[PDB]
Formats: sequence, structure tokens, C-alpha cells
Amino acid sequence: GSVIKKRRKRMSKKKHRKLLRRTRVQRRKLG
Amino acid sequence: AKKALVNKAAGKPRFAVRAYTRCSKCGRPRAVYRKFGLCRICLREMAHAGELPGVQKSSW
Amino acid sequence: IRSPHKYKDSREHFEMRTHKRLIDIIDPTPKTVDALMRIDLPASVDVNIQ
Amino acid sequence: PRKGPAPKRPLVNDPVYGSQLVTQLVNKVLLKGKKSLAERIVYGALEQARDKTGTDPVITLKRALDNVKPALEVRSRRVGGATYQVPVEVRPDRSTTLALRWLVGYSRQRREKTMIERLANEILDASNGLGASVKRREDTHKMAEANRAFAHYRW
Amino acid sequence: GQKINPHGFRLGITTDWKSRWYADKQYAEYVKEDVAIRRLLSSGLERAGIADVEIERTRDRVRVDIHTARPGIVIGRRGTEADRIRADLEKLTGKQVQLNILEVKNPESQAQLVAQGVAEQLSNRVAFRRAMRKAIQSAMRQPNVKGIRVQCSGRLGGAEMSRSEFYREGRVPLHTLRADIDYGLYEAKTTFGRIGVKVWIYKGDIV
RNA sequence: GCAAGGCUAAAACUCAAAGGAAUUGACGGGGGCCCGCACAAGCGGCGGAGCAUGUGGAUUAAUUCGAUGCAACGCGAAGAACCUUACCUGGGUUUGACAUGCACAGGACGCGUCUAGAGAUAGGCGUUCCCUUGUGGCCUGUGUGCAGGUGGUGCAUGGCUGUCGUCAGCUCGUGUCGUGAGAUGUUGGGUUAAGUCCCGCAACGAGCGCAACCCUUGUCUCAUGUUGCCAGCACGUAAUGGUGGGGACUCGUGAGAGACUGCCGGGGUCAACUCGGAGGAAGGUGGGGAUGACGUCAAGUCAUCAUGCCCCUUAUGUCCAGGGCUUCACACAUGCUACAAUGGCCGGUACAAAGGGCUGCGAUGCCGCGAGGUUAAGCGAAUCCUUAAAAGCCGGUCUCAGUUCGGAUCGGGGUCUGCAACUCGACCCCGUGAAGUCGGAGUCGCUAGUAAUCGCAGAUCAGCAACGCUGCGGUGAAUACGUUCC
RNA sequence: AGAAGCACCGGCCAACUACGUGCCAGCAGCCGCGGUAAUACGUAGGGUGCGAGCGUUGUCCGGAAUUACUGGGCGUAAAGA
Ligand SMILES: [Mg+2]
Ligand SMILES: [Mg+2]
Ligand SMILES: [Mg+2]
Ligand SMILES: [Mg+2]
Ligand SMILES: [Mg+2]
Ligand SMILES: [Mg+2]
Ligand SMILES: [Mg+2]
Ligand SMILES: [Mg+2]
Ligand SMILES: [Mg+2]
Ligand SMILES: [Mg+2]
Ligand SMILES: [Mg+2]
Ligand SMILES: [Mg+2]
Ligand SMILES: [Mg+2]
Ligand SMILES: [Mg+2]
Ligand SMILES: [Mg+2]
Ligand SMILES: [Mg+2]
Ligand SMILES: [Mg+2]
Ligand SMILES: [Mg+2]
Ligand SMILES: [Mg+2]
Ligand SMILES: [Mg+2]
Ligand SMILES: [Mg+2]
Ligand SMILES: [Mg+2]
Ligand SMILES: [Mg+2]
Ligand SMILES: [Mg+2]
Ligand SMILES: [Mg+2]
Ligand SMILES: [Mg+2]
Ligand SMILES: [Mg+2]
Ligand SMILES: [Mg+2]
Ligand SMILES: [Mg+2]
Ligand SMILES: [Mg+2]
Ligand SMILES: [Mg+2]
Ligand SMILES: [Mg+2]
Ligand SMILES: [Mg+2]
Ligand SMILES: [Mg+2]
Ligand SMILES: [Mg+2]
Ligand SMILES: [Mg+2]
Ligand SMILES: [Mg+2]
Ligand SMILES: [Mg+2]
Ligand SMILES: [Mg+2]
Ligand SMILES: [Mg+2]
Ligand SMILES: [Zn+2]
Repeated sequence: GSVIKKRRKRMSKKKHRKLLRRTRVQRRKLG
Repeated sequence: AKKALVNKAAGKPRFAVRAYTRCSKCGRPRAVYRKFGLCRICLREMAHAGELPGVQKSSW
Repeated sequence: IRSPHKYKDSREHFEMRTHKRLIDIIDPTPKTVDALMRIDLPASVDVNIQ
Repeated sequence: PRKGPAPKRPLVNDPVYGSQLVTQLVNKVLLKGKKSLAERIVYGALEQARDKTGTDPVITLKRALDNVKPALEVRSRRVGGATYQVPVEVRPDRSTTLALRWLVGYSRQRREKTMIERLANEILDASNGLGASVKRREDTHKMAEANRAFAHYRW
Repeated sequence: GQKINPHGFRLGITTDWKSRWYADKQYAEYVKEDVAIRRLLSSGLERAGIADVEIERTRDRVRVDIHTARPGIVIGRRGTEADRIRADLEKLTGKQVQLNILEVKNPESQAQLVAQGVAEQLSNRVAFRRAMRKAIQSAMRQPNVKGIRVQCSGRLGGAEMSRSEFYREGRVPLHTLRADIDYGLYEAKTTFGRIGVKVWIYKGDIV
């Protein structure tokens, strides 16, 4: 079940990218 | 069943219609025969033990 | 019913065979009535006189 | 079932008529075990018939059965997302039995008083080609011909 | 359980009824006191190690055969306890009784005694894992034993959860009708409850 | 870096794991082979109506308790008016209905009568046989350890049972392989209903299983002859083997024989086996039953019985009268009758099997429309009764109608049992004559003497809600090309 | 004759039965115990280890070859840009 180790990383990276896309503007570009 | 009840069944109750029969061995009030005087479970295991004569299984 | 409780569809069958025989001895003799009376019958066999 | 076909049951020659189809049609008619009753009914149908036929009654009944014999039925099958039917050829022993089963089923609902002459006029109008089972023949036939396009799924 | 009695099976095929008599009308009140006499002889006499009890009854003369492990205790000082059980049987049956305590020719191949030995030792609270093995060894020293299965079920040493395990050796064909298989079942009494001990012993096809 | 973002890169906090390989199973809307009324082809049903019964719910004073997918629900319960009964109201009681240990005291008891719903309370008769001479028998009275418990826990238990499933698998010892869990044996090619068998192989063997041994049915031989049978004789009363009589037959029931791939043809390593034939009553397991491997469900049962712990003793013990366990706007489950002409009715007329009978079967005759009533012969039964089996055949009427269908429903009158029939029994007669015109979604059973349909019998049982359960026989089917699908 | 107490007793870890409690009180380092029979909570008895000491905390090293010089690893366990 080595793919599980990839899925956890995938979900964490996906949520981080989703947060960055939620804030690619003065929400975060100012900061 | 209960000891008072087996004593009552063994006694002579008034109004003979009231008289019934229990198991000869455990006092079960139901599934008791007359030619056997003996309930169904306490007839099954007794006959399996062969301690009452003339009895066996069947196949027809 | 096999089970003590709740199972109708499981049963056991127990039966009784009683086997009958006749002989009908004919010739009567006085000295054999006592012989017929003094017979060691086996334990499970019962005899009638007619 | 699983282990090949099951053996069929032989049916002996009729005493009144040296023919087997009478013996088998009566058994089709049979319900609840009145062989005697169904047999007198079949015989009464043929013996009522001969007056209005002139031809031998079993000859007339063969003429009817040749009419109402199926050839190709509409047996169902589901393959993908939609079930449909498959035109399949019917072997004669199945076909005759199906035909006279239709005869019995639609003679149980035909409009006269009682089933003796009900079946009697059923036999004569099937020998003349006008009856209810007769029209079922060429409606089941056309239903199967309209699905011949699916004959290429023959299991 | 799901196993029927091998005695119930082979009753009339291999083994014989324990009681042989004939009756038509007073069979019911013979059975009434037959159950009583079995209660009597099984109550207060467990030390002798009962094996089995035969009953014969013929026109007001009854014969009670008893096979036990030790004919010593029941007889006592030349008839101090045999006549005692005779008297407590007379006052029960109202009938002159020929009581015959014979023997069991060997009390270690005869099931319904292996079970009681194991049960008494369990009541003594020593390891059933030695008990069943010594029963195996004692039951494989006779000239005629082709198999024995011992099965004990219960808490088995103060366990909170019961368990039923069995040992066996040789062949014990409980599905074979021509198989002389003798069955015993006894209820071991202990501090935490009751332990079922059931033994099947196979003594050949038939002789 | 234009941006997207990339690179470098922590800590606080949180968890006792996260992980990698491999093993055994389980599962897959994975693959292959196969089997099962699993589908398919049919036959008949349920879900619709009424009723019977059980259950959920509700209500009550109680509606005892248990059973709750299959595998609870016509189940425990193979018989609840009393009883059963474990429930409630009340009248009592309280070493008790019952068993044993220890102390003081001597008839227990039985008939019959009064009151009391009865339990019981009281008059009075009968009164300790037995050396109650300390000793023997029993008993109450007073107590004292108890007895008792259908009171809890089946998730502490034994015993019994269901279920997967009568599915053919489950394993074991020795040896070998692997660090190990484990593996092999038990895989591979065939074959079978079957881990059934043959050939190969680090496997060699064995056990529980399958099979057979057991019972019933299907043929034949020997002996057998009453209560059974009547072929050749006689008798035949009333022709009812009724009689003498006979071992022919049946039948009864004892011992047996026969079915074992036994023989021949073909295929296959010449194997397991396989297709087809001869003989044979029965052919490949002749049919059915009994049979439930290791285990699973902490499955059911503490209410058959037994039982470890917990709980009451002027009460959960215990006796008795009543009522309740049978209620009722609903819901589910299993059944019986129907909704007709393959039928309704009238009349005549055949052909069984299996069981039951002394607390009994009630032959005949008579009375009553009938349930039933009476006299009474014979019979513990191959004797006599049950007993006329019913569906079936013949003839006549009815003519498609809510009817000459249906028989719930009601009134009235009754029989039998039982002390007792209102709560709450069964059966009979007259008149009354509901729902029901074939039942939606959905769902069940069945492969042959089967479904279906028709009666008969039994256990329990005084009587019975017997349409429930287990059995017996009459008539008696239609379909199964086949495994795509469930 | 004036002079002993402390801790602990399921495994590590040496040392066990009973009664009271019944997922409550509570114990515990770890994994776990207690939901009616607790060798694991409170008490008693016994016992063990100590002893003018016995336990709890905190700190550090060891065990930790879990920063490996002695003395480790990076195909799939973390680890080849
Ligand atoms: Mg078998
Ligand atoms: Mg990983
Ligand atoms: Mg893996
Ligand atoms: Mg795997
Ligand atoms: Mg699969
Ligand atoms: Mg079948
Ligand atoms: Mg179908
Ligand atoms: Mg309905
Ligand atoms: Mg209930
Ligand atoms: Mg049923
Ligand atoms: Mg009552
Ligand atoms: Mg259980
Ligand atoms: Mg090794
Ligand atoms: Mg295997
Ligand atoms: Mg293996
Ligand atoms: Mg084998
Ligand atoms: Mg349970
Ligand atoms: Mg339960
Ligand atoms: Mg109890
Ligand atoms: Mg009462
Ligand atoms: Mg009830
Ligand atoms: Mg008639
Ligand atoms: Mg008359
Ligand atoms: Mg007619
Ligand atoms: Mg009518
Ligand atoms: Mg209507
Ligand atoms: Mg109509
Ligand atoms: Mg009855
Ligand atoms: Mg009764
Ligand atoms: Mg039948
Ligand atoms: Mg230690
Ligand atoms: Mg405790
Ligand atoms: Mg402690
Ligand atoms: Mg510390
Ligand atoms: Mg270090
Ligand atoms: Mg440390
Ligand atoms: Mg390392
Ligand atoms: Mg490297
Ligand atoms: Mg990695
Ligand atoms: Mg690279
Ligand atoms: Zn009993």
C-alpha cells in the first residue's frame, strides 16, 4: 500500500494549491 | 417446573376435571404424553438412552 | 421437537413395534398342563392361555 | 437444467382414435387430475364436430394444428442497457404444445356457455383459420419478424 | 449440539435397550418408578462409579442389574449397604427385588466411567490438559480399542469465557452404523460451574 | 520568476505509531471450471376479501415470559372455561404444598354436618395397632439450620437445538522448504453427486468427513396358516369363506437370493472412468429417509433439566375465588373458505392406505329432520367397532346470475362434554345471507406418482376454536432447448 | 530496658488472596484496568525490596548501533540531486 503515502502528500499539496488560488490577490499579494 | 406445582399435580385436586399431567421426570406442564407420562424432551433423551423399552428411530 | 425451545422445523421420530405370534397346540394331555405352566419364559415375552 | 436435457414422457395411443395428439391435447386440458372429465370433453368435442365437418375429426384437428403451429418466437434477452427480444426457431414438439396450450387458454375465456362446445367451435374455426389463437399466430409472428434484426444474438 | 446420540442410533442395530419388559396398560407406572429407581441409585452413590443399570420386570418379580466400577463400597461389610439400598428400593417399589450388582470387567475402556473419572479429577481442580491425555493413555492399553474421542466443554480453569476442545486418536466413525461406538456424558461439578465431558469409544465393527 | 510558482527552509502542537516485504483467509460491479426449483419453460399460489393463529403497537388491573433477517412471528404452546399460569384484584397464610438436621410435647387421621365465594374455620363421631415402659411408626404443636423461587445474568455455563449445509470440505503425524507467519501433503491432467477414483509430483501415510453398513418401498425362493386366502371337493340356511375342508394364490412375516459396471460393443496411457446394449422386476446411487465434518453466528434456551455468581424471607415463598394471558382506531406473518358451469343441487352406484379402541370401540333394533338418545351383541382386537372414505361414474334439474356461487353474520331453538360454556368450547336445525366477480408494486412453492386436488388417521385432549402439527392413501398433470442473466 | 519507618506486589519487576466500589470512584511510566466475581481503584491480611531512610518530581547520561570515529544507512521501509 505504498500509494497511500502518495495520496496523503497529494491531498496536502492539493489543499495548499487551493489556498494559494483562493489567495493570489491582495488577500495574499499585499502580504 | 415449580415444586409446589409438581406437588399439586401429584395430589388429588377437587373437581376431577381440574386434574392434569406433568412430566414424570422434570415436571414440565406441556408436551406431556399419556402412554409415556413423560414430556417431549425427557422422552427424547430417555429413549436415546434406551432406558425405556420398545423405542427406536424410524425411516420409511 | 428436538430443541427445548423455538425450533418447529426440526423433529425426531420414535416408534414402537409389538410383534404377535400364535402356536395353537392341539392335543390335550393332563400331564403337560403343569409342563406348560413351568416354563422359563424370556424377560420381554408375555404369554396368554385361551 | 445443468446436466443436459431431461427425458420426455411417452404418451400411448388413444383408444377411440388411433392418434397421439388427442391423448396429448386432453392432458393439456387436464386440471386438478380429472383425466376422465377432460377425456370425455375432448371426445365430445370431436363427436359434436363430425356432424358439422363431414371430414374425420382428427383430420380436422390436424388441419387446425397445422394452422396454429408456431415457427419462430420472440424469446427475450438483455445485453447492455436495454433488454430486447430475439427471434428463435421453435422445434416442432415445443411448437405443437405451445399452440394447443394457447388453444386451451383462449378456450377458457371464449364466449359460450360451457367448454365442450367452446372447444368444439375453437377446433372448427382453427381448422378454418379465423380464431383467437389463429390471430395470435400472425401477431406473434409479426412481432418476431419486426425483431429479426436481433437474430444475430442466438446465445 | 449437532451430534445425535450414538446410543440412540445403534439402539436395536448394535447396542441393546437398557430396560427389557412388555406392557400395554401399566407401562406408564413402570416408567414412573424406573425413573425413581435411577434417581435413587444415582443419588448418594457416586463414589462407586456407576457404569450402567439394567431393569428386568416379569409378572410382579423385578431384577435390577447394576454395573459399577467398584462392587466394594455398595456391598460393604458383607451386606451393610447393598441391603440398605435394597430396603430403600423396597419401600419405593412395593415389590420384591432381585438386586444384582455385578461388575464392569474393566473400568478404563468403558465410557460413562472415563467421563466420571475426568469429571471428579476436574472437581479436584487439576489440569484437564493432563486429565484428557491420561484418559487417552488408559484407553489405549486394552486389547480392543480402535479409537477414542474425548471432548470437554466449559469454563475450564476459571476462564471467563467457556471453550470446548477435544482430543482423539485412531478411528471413531460416528457416521458408520456397523461401528460399535459406546458413548458417555457426565457433568463435572466445580467451583465456577459445570463442565461437560463426553467420550466416544470405538470397539470394532461388531462381534 | 512577468505570473504561475520554484529553491532554501522551521517551530509550536499532536500520535504511538506511521511504514516495507511476505503469509493465511475474506472479498471483488476480476478471470476459469462447475453445482443447486438459482434463473429459464411451465403449474398453482400469497400481497386483495372474510375468518383462524402468532407477532408489533396500543390499552388495561394484568394483558406472564421467552423467540425479532434468512435461521422470530400456526415459534416454545402435541389443546389457557377451572387447572395449565409464571399475571392482576382480593380473601388467608407463613418452617409453609414439598425434603432433611437439632430440641421440648403425644394420635396423626378418616366419615358426615354448619358457616364461608372457596381457601379454610368449628360441633361431634369413630381414635395411638405398635410394651408414646427411655428403645419401634408417624404426626401435628412450639421453634431452630431451611425448604422454595417460571426472580436477574444464554455476554459466566453444561445439556439440547437451529443455521451456513447433507455444502464436500476440514485436518493431523513423519519428512522437507522458509529467519518467520506459514507452505507442501490438500498442487497438475482427467473423472465423479462426492478430498469419488486413476496417472504424475517432496512428499509418505492416517483421521474426521463423502460412500457403504441401518430403515422403508420396488422382484423372486424356502418354511408358514390364524383372526389371513379360496384354486379342486362338499354345505351354503339370507349365498356375508357362513361351515367342513385344502397349501393352489394372495396376504401376514421370518430367513434369504437379486444390482455388483456383473457380461458384450465403442472411446480413453491397457487407468479412473464414459456412451450404448444382452439378461434382468429394478442399471448404473432404483426412490425416499435416518444421518449435520472442523467450525460460524458472544445465534436460542438461566422458563424442560442442571447450574457458577446476584437477589426475597409477614415475601418475588405459598393456598384459594374471581378476572387476565382470547381486549382493539391500526401493521406484519402463516394458513382455511370462497369469488363458480373443469360448476351448484338431487338421486343412484364403485375403488383404498395408514392408524385408534377398557376411564373404552358402541354391531343391530327403535325414537328424533339432525346433532343426538336408549336397549344391547361382539371386541384388548388380521376376529368386532371405527368404516360409508372422499374426489370418481351414470341420469335429471339448474344456465352465467352477486345465482340453485359464496357461508361469513344475526336471531331463535338445541345436543354433548365438562360442577360449571358470559368473559372464552365444540357439534346440529330453521330462517336471515355480508365481503368476495380472480387481487398493485412486490412476492412464494414445486421436476413425478411431484405440483395440484380430495378425504382419512393420530399426538396433545373430559370437551375443544384441528383451518395448526405429524402421518396415510384416491385422481393426477404441463414444462426443463440451456447457463446470457438473478 | 529509651529508640522503625518507607515504598511496592498484572509484565518490565522481586514480591497475592480476601472484602468494599462497579466506566463510578479512581490507578498508571509504558500497553492498559475498573461497565457484578478486580492478582492492576479503596481497605485488610500476607509478602517483597529497602531501611533512617523509603517514594514523587525535575535535570543529565545510559539503555539509544535512534547522529553510527569506535559504530548506521539511502531499489521497494526515511534517504541518489
Ligand atoms: Mg454419509
Ligand atoms: Mg511507506
Ligand atoms: Mg503487502
Ligand atoms: Mg494475499
Ligand atoms: Mg470468484
Ligand atoms: Mg431437487
Ligand atoms: Mg421462474
Ligand atoms: Mg389478505
Ligand atoms: Mg408475548
Ligand atoms: Mg410452520
Ligand atoms: Mg386460567
Ligand atoms: Mg450464546
Ligand atoms: Mg528449519
Ligand atoms: Mg486443502
Ligand atoms: Mg495447505
Ligand atoms: Mg477420501
Ligand atoms: Mg446472544
Ligand atoms: Mg436472548
Ligand atoms: Mg436462578
Ligand atoms: Mg387463581
Ligand atoms: Mg398468548
Ligand atoms: Mg350420487
Ligand atoms: Mg331415522
Ligand atoms: Mg352431471
Ligand atoms: Mg351456498
Ligand atoms: Mg360483493
Ligand atoms: Mg361472476
Ligand atoms: Mg382431541
Ligand atoms: Mg385436559
Ligand atoms: Mg397425498
Ligand atoms: Mg516480578
Ligand atoms: Mg469485586
Ligand atoms: Mg493497588
Ligand atoms: Mg523520572
Ligand atoms: Mg548513542
Ligand atoms: Mg531516555
Ligand atoms: Mg538503520
Ligand atoms: Mg550507495
Ligand atoms: Mg522511499
Ligand atoms: Mg538519478
Ligand atoms: Zn420432562
